[PDB]
Amino acid sequence: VNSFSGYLKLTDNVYIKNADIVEEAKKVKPTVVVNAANVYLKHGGGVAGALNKATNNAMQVESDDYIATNGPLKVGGSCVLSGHNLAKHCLHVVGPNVNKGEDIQLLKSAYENFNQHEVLLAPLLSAGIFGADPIHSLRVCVDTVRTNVYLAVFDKNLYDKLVSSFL
Ligand SMILES: CC1(NS(=O)(=O)c2cnc3[nH]c(=O)[nH]c(=O)c3c2)CC1
Repeated sequence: VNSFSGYLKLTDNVYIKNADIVEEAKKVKPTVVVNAANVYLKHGGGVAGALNKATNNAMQVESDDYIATNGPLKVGGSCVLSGHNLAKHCLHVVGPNVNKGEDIQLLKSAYENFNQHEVLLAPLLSAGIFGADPIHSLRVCVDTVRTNVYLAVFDKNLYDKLVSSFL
């Protein structure tokens, strides 16, 4: 038993809710919250900008030190940093950005990072401003992640379409 509430159960291991990931994180304080990161960990907008704003920019300060030491992530890659006031840890995962021409096949590699963590609160990778079809992203998630994932979907309209079209 864990503290996630109100989720619809899609599969053995995937759950979905219409929620603001920032507010969900604030209340659950999960072990891991996933950020929809870019390779530079520049958290300017989308999920990343919202998470970072909720940390009062501490996420960005930590991220800038990480990049200065290690250089950029790979598309499809990830790193574990602090969860600040939102979670114990933040798993920064880089899904492909269709609006930059990145290969959508890398979405599966991005979701594979989730398998290193037993339980996660996460957004749909490559959705929103990253330009992928969220229905495709949900399918890849279900077919790739084997650990327990609680998906927060900000847009209520989108949430209903994802549920109603789920096979
Ligand atoms: C498919 C969807 N877009 S998104 O990329 O996942 C996203 C973008 N910005 C967000 N800002 C925020 O404050 N809370 C969020 O949950 C959030 C989620 C509708 C979820």
